Amino acid sequence: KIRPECFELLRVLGKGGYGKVFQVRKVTGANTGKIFAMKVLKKAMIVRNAKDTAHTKAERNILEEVKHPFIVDLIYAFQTGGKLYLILEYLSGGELFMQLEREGIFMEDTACFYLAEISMALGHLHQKGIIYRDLKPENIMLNHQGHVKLTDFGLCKESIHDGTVTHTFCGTIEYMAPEILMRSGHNRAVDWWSLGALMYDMLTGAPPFTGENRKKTIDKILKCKLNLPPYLTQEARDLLKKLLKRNAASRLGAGPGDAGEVQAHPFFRHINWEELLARKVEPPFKPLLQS
Ligand SMILES: CCc1cncnc1N1CCN(Cc2nc3cc(C(F)(F)F)ccc3[nH]2)CC1
Ligand SMILES: [Zn+2]
Repeated sequence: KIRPECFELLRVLGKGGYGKVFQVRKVTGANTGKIFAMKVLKKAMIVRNAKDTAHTKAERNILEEVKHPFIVDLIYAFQTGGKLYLILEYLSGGELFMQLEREGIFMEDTACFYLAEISMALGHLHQKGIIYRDLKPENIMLNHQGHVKLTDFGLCKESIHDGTVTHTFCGTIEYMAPEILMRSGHNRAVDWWSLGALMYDMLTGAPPFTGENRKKTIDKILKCKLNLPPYLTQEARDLLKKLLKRNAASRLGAGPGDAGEVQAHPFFRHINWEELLARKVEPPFKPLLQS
């Protein structure tokens, strides 16, 4: 019988229109002393909106059935009259965004590591019928060792929203596929575009299609006129060209091979997928050692 009173609030990890994420300590039971992350959703707001309700149930179901080392673990879920609670593993490594902002640009073997781990998470979600959509660096966390964790499966985390039918334009749209922005229907190919955009950001310091305003940023994304940096290896350039294509069906990973098709690319040739999945490959950055 898990109740709100079983946890002590330590601090706020995030705050949005739909609720808050806390670092908490369990103070009862066999996990006494153990640290978790706790998402607390405001029920009253969600219940009114039918698609907000659906999407909230969806996140629960998703994390309940997913189990993979590169995806965040859900431990408990419970409810009161006013609140919905998700108890997830606490990830002390911070957002991948922080590493990139620290470093400016990643070396290629640094990028390769993260992108490889992410590709295995995506392959797992794709086998389960799940589409991540947005691989902006703030949507990816690191655990205590420095390994990747995908975390963004729930409601829009933003404090103000764009429109009142979708939550597509509320955050940055710089890592999203053209077909998502056009709302013309899409599938898992959307994730491989986004991996390409993340990769481009890692290796050049900014996402591939940016404008001074949103309307121009959107136009740039739909146009999809890619600028490949000359200083990147031929392997990195070949992979970026195959991910960032306007024709979704023709992206690497779009076909039946999915992740295995991307994982076979020469850019990832030094990866042992057995060791990586087992988390035996040393990460490029150790959050524990970070001053
Ligand atoms: C929950 C997994 C996690 C594990 N360990 C440490 N940090 C974590 N999170 C990862 C997610 N992150 C971004 C974030 N998501 C949010 C969702 C909401 C919502 F309530 F949905 F409105 C509000 C603020 C939010 N901020 C905060 C820290
Ligand atoms: Zn929103």
